[PDB]
Amino acid sequence: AMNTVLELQKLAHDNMLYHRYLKPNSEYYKKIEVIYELNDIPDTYAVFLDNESVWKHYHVKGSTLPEQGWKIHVTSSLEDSKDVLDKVARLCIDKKIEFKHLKDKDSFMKMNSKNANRASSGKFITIYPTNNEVFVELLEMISLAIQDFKKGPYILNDKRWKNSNVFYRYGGFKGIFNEHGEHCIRDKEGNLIKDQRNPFYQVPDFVKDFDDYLNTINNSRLGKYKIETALSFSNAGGVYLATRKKDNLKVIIKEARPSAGLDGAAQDALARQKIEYDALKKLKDVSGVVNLIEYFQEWEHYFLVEEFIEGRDLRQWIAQEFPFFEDNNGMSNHIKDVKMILLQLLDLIDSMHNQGVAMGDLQPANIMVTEDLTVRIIDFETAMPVNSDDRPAMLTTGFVSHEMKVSGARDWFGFKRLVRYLALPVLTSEDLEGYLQYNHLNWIKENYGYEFYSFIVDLQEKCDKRIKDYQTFIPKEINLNDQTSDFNLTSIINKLIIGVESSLTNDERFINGDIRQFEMNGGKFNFLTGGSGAAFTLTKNKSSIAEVDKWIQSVLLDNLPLIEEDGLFTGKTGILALLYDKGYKEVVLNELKILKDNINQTDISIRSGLSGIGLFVISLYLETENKEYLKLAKDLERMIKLNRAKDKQLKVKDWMAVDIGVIDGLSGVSLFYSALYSVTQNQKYLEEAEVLIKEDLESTKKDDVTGVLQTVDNKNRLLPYLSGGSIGVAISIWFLNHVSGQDLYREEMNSILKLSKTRCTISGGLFDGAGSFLLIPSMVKNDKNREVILNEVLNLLNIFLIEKNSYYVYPGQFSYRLADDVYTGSSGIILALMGVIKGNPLYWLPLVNSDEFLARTKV
Ligand SMILES: Nc1ncnc2c1ncn2[C@@H]1O[C@H](COP(=O)(O)OP(=O)(O)OP(=O)(O)O)[C@@H](O)[C@H]1O
Ligand SMILES: [Ca+2]
Repeated sequence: AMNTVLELQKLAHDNMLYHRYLKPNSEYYKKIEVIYELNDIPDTYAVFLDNESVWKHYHVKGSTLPEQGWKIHVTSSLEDSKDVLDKVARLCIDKKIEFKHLKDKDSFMKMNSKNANRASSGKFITIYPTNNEVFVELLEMISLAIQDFKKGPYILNDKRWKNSNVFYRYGGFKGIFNEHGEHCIRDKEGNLIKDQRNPFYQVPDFVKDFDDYLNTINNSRLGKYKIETALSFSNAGGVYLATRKKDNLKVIIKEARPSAGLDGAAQDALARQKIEYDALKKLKDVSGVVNLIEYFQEWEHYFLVEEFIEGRDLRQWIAQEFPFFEDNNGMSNHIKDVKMILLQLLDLIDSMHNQGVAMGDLQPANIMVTEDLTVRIIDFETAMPVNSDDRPAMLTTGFVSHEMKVSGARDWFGFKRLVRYLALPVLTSEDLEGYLQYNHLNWIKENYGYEFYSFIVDLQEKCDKRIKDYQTFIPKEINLNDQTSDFNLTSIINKLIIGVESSLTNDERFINGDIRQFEMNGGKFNFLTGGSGAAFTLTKNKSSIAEVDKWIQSVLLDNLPLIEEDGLFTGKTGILALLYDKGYKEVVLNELKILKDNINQTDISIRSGLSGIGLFVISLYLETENKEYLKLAKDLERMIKLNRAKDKQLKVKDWMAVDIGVIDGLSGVSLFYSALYSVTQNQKYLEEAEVLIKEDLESTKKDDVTGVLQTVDNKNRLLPYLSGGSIGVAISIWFLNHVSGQDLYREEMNSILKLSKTRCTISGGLFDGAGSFLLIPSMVKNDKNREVILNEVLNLLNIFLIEKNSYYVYPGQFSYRLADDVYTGSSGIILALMGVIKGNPLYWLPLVNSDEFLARTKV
């Protein structure tokens, strides 16, 4: 009965962090800041919280507990949290039992949110019995204490004790780590077994018999369908593709787990599902709205069965159908398809509102298009009555405004933004829309022509009219002539520099940057997102010397020894390049002595691994003719060799890293080999360089219509970008050729350069967006061909480049906020543009005396 429901969680299947950084009324990424106090705590307990984590520990006396064993987890609903911890803790205290709980409301929310890990979900209190006897004792006593409480979210990783909120599992009591994996437990033999935390209960081999014991005293409306696959999982439940048996109707089954998957409004899976069901009933006769089949409870979960709509959501449609490639004259078909979709969508929103319901999240993900471009809307979990001025549970940044107050108005605003989006699929937030509205409309007009432009403006104006019926709303003026593109590279560099100069933080970060300034180690100080990137870039432009010197002297130097990673982009080495150029020779020489020691190990990437470090080391060897640095480079090479022999498969730490290309993949490793060749003349390093590129080229795909080569990842995604994409591959080919005097991979090179024909990218940044394309002209030696390529990518840059006062600034990832870092902001754009001037496709690398590096590594 219940085993069938739970098994659903086992089936196979096929950036949200930005929200936490939209502190209102800032133009930058800035954290939004947000309590289980218990009293009468005996002195036999020590009470502390985690370094950076969710748990408040209650450690008893001076006892030692086993390093693994049978542990108890307790679950509670949010409204019952304080009341459940009171009864549970004051039991454990009064029995001298070690336990922990989630430290505050925020933590509870984070761990039980819609997108929280399914394994970790529901675990509010963790209890650590000293041995198996007190374990089984506690099962009964805790459950006796909490019986008169509402059932909380089921913990998918545990077995439940009877019909209580008491759950149990065997795993690590402490965190026991290894060299290739996470949390582990000990065996009876080769004690290296991995602690399994999955969305289903599992038992370590060597304690099965005790689980067998535990099972002793431990006390179909859905069988109508063949549940084929799971389209998606969240903490709130699964969404499954099914076929109704003896009928063969494809349906969508949407699962809600009671008390699980909270949102910002503290609404659970069931609360949202009911809203979706109510909405779909009210819209039974609106043919554009997906139709509900049936609604039933099976075991404890609730199941909303739904028409399966054949086609693609507008995100997929955009990705696959938008005419990204400039093939010379031919965007008229797009114009046709966009009009047909949008005019359908206008009528659909009117129909929904006529029935008194706003859909609540009008944005590409929820709009589907059939093969003949019929428009349907799915996902009514966000539905509200039109006219309601309730705070929405969720906002899709990119298609919302805080200026919207009424639910009906929110739909029209999203549509309004959707209208321009299909014409230029480039994300923006309300915070930068003030600026980028000009960039986008100007682009649409120059590229589609006045007719289509006026279709867009008119339709957006009708949206305005629609909003005005719901609330007071009066949008700003137009006048597109106020915004002009720039095609003068020096001008763009100089104005972006003034931009940076005008946005210095007087804090430890030096500049505003990507959220990774906050989310990652060294992020405030390193080259990638930290102040070293900007300070380096400003130094190259002889700008802000006094400000740079002060940040170095008073922040960077005291932080340098304490940055634990040596990574080129993420850690010490990138910083040391800045330091050397700035004259701090003594400081650099000292850090180099430590460098052979600490963490010369498994990561080989340019970003954070041995290649990047080695590449820095080689650059330092070229600058100082100190042979110890060549020796060290050689040592790093052998260690890369060792790593490759242990296993070819690369590990990614960053959620946007892909194990191909120059940043995180083998193409990057080849840069180091190429450079090592330049300084040794050892042919063998040249061979390795070439072999590494070859291996990456195996993960590329040529389009048949367009001639463009891109990389293809492990989810069949095509990539152009410097990070993960073919432009980075091209750069390594270029450098291979630069150091050897050859012209290898001419064919691949030529088909990568064709990326300069790209009309738009969803984001603007050097690594993951438009800025990547600025690297293309820097790899073209012929002046005449360069000029055409440069103009094309400058058209692309001008979609992102913001005029603010009389200087330029640059949007960060997804253009939600501004950034001035190398990774996403103006610093990386500057370095790439300076690269174009200098014919240098490596100029974005923090190498020692980089203005000399090409000349010094030339064949
Ligand atoms: N009625 C339907 N017909 C066809 N596909 C559907 C239907 N309802 C949902 N889907 C698709 O099933 C998948 C999972 O739906 P779910 O609501 O869980 O979205 P999700 O995983 O959060 O994805 P997204 O990031 O697109 O919101 C999505 O690709 C969604 O578009
Ligand atoms: Ca959805």
